[PDB]
Amino acid sequence: STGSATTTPIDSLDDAYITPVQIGTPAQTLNLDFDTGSSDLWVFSSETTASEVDGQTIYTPSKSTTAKLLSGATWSISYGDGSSSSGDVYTDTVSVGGLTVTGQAVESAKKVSSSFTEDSTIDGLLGLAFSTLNTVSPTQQKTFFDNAKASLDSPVFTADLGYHAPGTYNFGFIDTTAYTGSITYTAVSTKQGFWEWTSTGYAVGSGTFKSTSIDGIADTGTTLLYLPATVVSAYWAQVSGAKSSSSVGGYVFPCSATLPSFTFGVGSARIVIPGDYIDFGPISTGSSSCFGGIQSSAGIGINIFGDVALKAAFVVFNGATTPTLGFASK
Repeated sequence: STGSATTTPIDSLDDAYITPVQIGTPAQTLNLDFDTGSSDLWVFSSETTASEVDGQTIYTPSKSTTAKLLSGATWSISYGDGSSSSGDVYTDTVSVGGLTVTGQAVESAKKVSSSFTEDSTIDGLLGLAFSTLNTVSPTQQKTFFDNAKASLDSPVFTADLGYHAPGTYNFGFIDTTAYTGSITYTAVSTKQGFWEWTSTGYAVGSGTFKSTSIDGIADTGTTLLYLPATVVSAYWAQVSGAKSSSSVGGYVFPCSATLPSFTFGVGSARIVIPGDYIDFGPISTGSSSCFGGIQSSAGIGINIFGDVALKAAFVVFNGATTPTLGFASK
C-alpha cells in the first residue's frame, strides 16, 4: 500500500504545516502537525478541558463506531519549546492520504498548554520519530508509520515541504518526479529515538564550504534551523546590522537586509537554503527588526534541522531494518 497527502503551511511564515487525517468511522477529519521529532499521535477531543479549546476541530470517540478505549492507558508529553499536553487513549482507524491503519493509538487530550489552545489551526500532532519515544503508559504504543510499515510497498515516508506553499507527505514510495538530481543517503542513529544524522559541513552565501561534523535531528515539527553557536555567528556576521537579542530570544536582523543563502552538507552532496527561507518577518507587527530562521542550539542540547532546512530538500525517511535519511535538491 501507499499514501499521499498534501501538507499546508498554517500561516504566511510557514510556522508549521498541517495535513488532513481521517480518524474513526464515519471519518472525522482533523488537521495534524506531522512531527518527525516526536512519537505520539494526539488530538484535541471531546475530552479536552473546554476552556483550553479555541477553534480547533475535535475528535469525539463516542461518535466513532470503531473507537475503543485503551483501558488504563495515559499519556503526557512536553516538547522542546515548553509546550505540553496529556490525556487518555483510544484505538481507532486512522487514514492518511488513502493509507489506512486499524488499531492506531489515538491519544485524546484532556489538557493542552496555552500555545496549543492559541493555535486554532492545529488539531493535534502525528508523531513520526521512533516508537521508543512514545509516551503512553503503561503500554508504549506504535506510531502511525510503525503500524503501517509492513503493509507499505517500501518501508519509507518522504517529506516535501513547500516554501510559502503546500507540499506533500508520501508513505510507501519515493516520487522520482519530485526532486532533481540524485538522493544522497546518510546514516541514522536511533539511540535517542530521533532521526539523528551527521551533516558534513556548511557554507554561508557564496563562501567556501567548511567541512565539519554537525550531529542533529531531522525534525518536521520544529520551525527553524538550530545549529552550533559558531556556525550561527558565522552566518549572521554576513548580514549588516544583525545581532543576537536576549530580549527577543535570538538573532534578529534589519528587515531591509538581503539574506545570504545557507548550504549544509549531506555526505558529498550539498543542500542550499535560499536566503528568503531564513526570513521570519517582523518581531512584532510594524517592526523593522526581523526574526532570523537560523538560531543557536546552545542550551537545547541538540542541533535541529527543522523546517527551514527540510523545506529546501526532498527528504526520505527510510525505515528499513537499518534506518537511513535521504536528501535531494528540488
